[PDB]
Amino acid sequence: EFEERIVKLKRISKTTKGGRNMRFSVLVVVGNRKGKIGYGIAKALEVPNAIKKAIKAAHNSLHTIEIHKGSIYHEVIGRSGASRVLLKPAPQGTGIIAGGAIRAIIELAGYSDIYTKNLGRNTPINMIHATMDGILKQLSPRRVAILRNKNLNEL
RNA sequence: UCUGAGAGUUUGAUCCUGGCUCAGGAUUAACGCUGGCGGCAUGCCUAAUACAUGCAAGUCGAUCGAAAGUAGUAAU
Ligand SMILES: [Mg+2]
Ligand SMILES: [Mg+2]
Ligand SMILES: [Mg+2]
Repeated sequence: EFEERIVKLKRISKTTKGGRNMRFSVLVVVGNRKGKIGYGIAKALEVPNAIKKAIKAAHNSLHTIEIHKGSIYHEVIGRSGASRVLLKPAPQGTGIIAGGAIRAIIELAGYSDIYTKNLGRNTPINMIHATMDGILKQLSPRRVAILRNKNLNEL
């Protein structure tokens, strides 16, 4: 049940020897709401083929996401170009405090309660890149225990 | 035990810097349209401009002389 949702449908174009070639570009986010989510941007002369190619790319590039108590473990800032997205853990009940591309990414990934803020640009592809970078840079509290020879997150 | 949502807009199309605008609240508010009632609360932000009129700090005869009125033949 890999649900998908459309984030942006731009109308890009080039110029030829007389006239303009117009193609639709779609930014699709595919997620199973259990820990797998990817993104795919595709261009085609028509919306259906563009959506098909974007879904194919999103399913080709899937990333693994780990959740702690339905939320993100520690506060992080994802950077990608001029877009910086701040994610912050939330207690169970606040729900998704995200809006737009971040909200799409978080819901399709499976997180329940996240605090988010877009501190930079508002271009959906770069916001998605920053969000994915922030979630991917995350550290589990068992990898750090293995690294520092602590006792499975014990004090 | 706190705790933060964004979008539109420069280009044939894209990224960034960057300004403008909107989505939310609030008032000692005013205006247009309309208008049934009750519980609380507020009501010259301007001319510290000028004011008709009527009220807004008096009380004590158990401090004191006197005076007036009502009763009483008088004293009282
Ligand atoms: Mg020619
Ligand atoms: Mg234009
Ligand atoms: Mg005044």
